[PDB]
This record gives sequence, structure tokens and C-alpha cells, in this order.
Amino acid sequence: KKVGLLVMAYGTPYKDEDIERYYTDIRHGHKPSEEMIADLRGRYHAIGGLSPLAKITEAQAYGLEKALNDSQDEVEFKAYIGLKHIEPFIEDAVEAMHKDGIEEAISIVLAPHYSSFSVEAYNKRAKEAADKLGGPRINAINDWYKQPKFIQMWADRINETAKQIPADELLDTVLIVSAHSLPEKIKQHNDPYPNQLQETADFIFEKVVVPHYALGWQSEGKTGEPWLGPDVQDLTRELYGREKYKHFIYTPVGFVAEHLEVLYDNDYECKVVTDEVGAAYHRPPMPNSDPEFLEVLRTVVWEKYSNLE
Ligand code: FEC
Repeated sequence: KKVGLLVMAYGTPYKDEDIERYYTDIRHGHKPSEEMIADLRGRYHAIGGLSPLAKITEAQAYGLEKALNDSQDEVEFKAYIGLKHIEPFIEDAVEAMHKDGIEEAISIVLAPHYSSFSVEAYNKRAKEAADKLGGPRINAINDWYKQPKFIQMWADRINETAKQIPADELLDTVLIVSAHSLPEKIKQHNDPYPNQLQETADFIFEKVVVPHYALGWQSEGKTGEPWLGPDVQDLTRELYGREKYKHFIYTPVGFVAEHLEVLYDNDYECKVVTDEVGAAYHRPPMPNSDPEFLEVLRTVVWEKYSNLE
């Protein structure tokens, strides 16, 4: 008997024509205006037309399945992809697990940090789906940024970039560690997300040769409420004003793949600012399906499985 591996991620439009219904899902079912739709479509156009997130997410889910199954023979894992905002939805994945006779599953979100807005919603939807179906039992992983191989992965990528910076400009180099912003109100109830990002930045910092670092947030939404900051664009300007850094290295460690909110919100919007101030822009490769990242996820899931049994 197999163990279901429910791999959850945000989702991305497969076709240009999917953007409207995808955006409507993000907006809790309320259809955005033509102006809002045009702006989002323009951002997808600016990164090449569509996001590669769908193919990367598949490569991560099935690469994880293979890493687990090749490394042991206590159990057979079978991966099921469940997405937040487009088919196959979380609910579709849980239904396929049930139809296939899966009775026990482990779930993981392709985002290493926990928050009430992100991972908690994934877990709630998966559990409510399985409850209405009668199975499988879903054993949820909430976060995994503490995994040492995850920290070392990011540190290695940062050090490889730092080694190509002129030795006498390393003192003028800063590491910007970021993740997707959320409404500032989550701080009012001690949601762990801001502290988990600070811990990740601290863990990475002690393993890199870059002498300066700062925590920032990116991709805040179109609401009328305050969001966690500073925003990476605003922080870049402020740090240049204060310290005149020559190199900015962006690691949006809240994310695990190259998608719209790295290819646009870092590689376009942050580079606009470094260009304005006369500094150099650096953004190390995202984890994607690199074997080192697949080994991070394998360690996480296998530790979870070993602790259930
Ligand atoms: C948190 C979080 C993550 C990371 C965890 C995860 O991966 O699930 C996260 C991850 C992603 C990822 C990738 C993408 C890129 C998809 C792609 O097609 O490449 C991605 C894309 C978008 N998100 Fe996203 N998100 N996200 C929010 C929170 C999170 N989001 C909140 C909150 C809102 C605000 C919703 C609202 O308007 O009411 C929100 C809105 C958007 C919009 C709408 C336009 C915009 O705001 O710029 C787009 C597009």
C-alpha cells in the first residue's frame, strides 16, 4: 500500500485566456475590473507571456516522489499535485487520492514558512476535503525552513554569486532576504510568519561571506490596508541612501521557484531601483527542481514519515 504525497502550491494560468478566472479565484471569487486584469496580463506579458511555475511545480512534485522512492523501500510514495487557485485544486488532489484507495497521506506546501494566510489555508482546505470524502488521513507539514540543507542551499548560491563580485566591493555588498508580504494585521496575533523569515535570514547570514543583510517583503496586494514592510523596492532606495551599496543580492527565500513574483517583482522592479541608484543587481537561481532542492524536500518528508511511525 502506498502513502499519498499531497504536494501543494499556488497555481498559475496555463494559457493567456486563463488569467481572468485565475485572478477571480485569487480575489476570493470577486471578478477584478478590466483595469486590474490588464495590469496583471501586462506583467505576464513582460516576463515572456506566461509563467513557468506549472512545469517547475510538476518537476518538484515528481522529482520529490522519485527521490523518496529511490532512497528506501519501507514505503511507496505517490505524489498528487493540489493547487490553491487553478485546477487541479487541493480538493481535486484529495479526491483522486481517495478514489485511488490511498488511506494515509503526508502533505507539504511548496513554501517553507508558515502563516495563517498561506499554509493554514492549504491545510484547512485539504482536511475539509478529506473529511467530506472519508479519507485519506492527511498528516500535514507546516513549515520546513529550519532544515539545515535548505539553509545551506541558499548560502551556497549566495556565496557563488559573491565570489564573482570584485574583492574590494564585497564590503559594499548587501544581501536582501525576502518573501511575499501579508497584511500587517497578522503581527497583532503573533502569527509566526515574520519571525520565521527573520530566523531564515539570520541562519543564512551566518553562512555567507556577504557582510551586510536586511529583511524585506515583496508583492503586497491591492487592498486598502497596511502590509508587512519594508517593501524590497523601498528598502533598496533607503539602504543606498544610507550606505551607498554597490551590489544588491536578492534572495526571495519565501519562494521556491522562478515565477511571476520573482521574474517581475525582483528581476524587473528591483532592477529598476538598482539601475536608478547606479548599483549592480544580483538574483541567484531559484531552487526550482535542482537535485539539491529535491534532497531538501526528501529530507523533510522522510523525517515526517519517520515521526508518524
Ligand atoms: C503568502 C503568498 C504566497 C506564498 C506562499 C504560496 O506559494 O502559497 C503567494 C504566492 C504567489 C505566487 C507564487 C504567485 C505567482 C503565480 C504565477 O503565475 O507565477 C502569486 C501571484 C499573485 N498573488 Fe500571491 N502569488 N498573493 C497573496 C499571498 C501570497 N501569494 C496575497 C495575500 C494576495 C492578495 C490577494 C488579494 O488581492 O485580495 C496575493 C495576490 C496575488 C496576485 C494578485 C495581483 C497582485 O496582488 O499583484 C498574483 C498575480
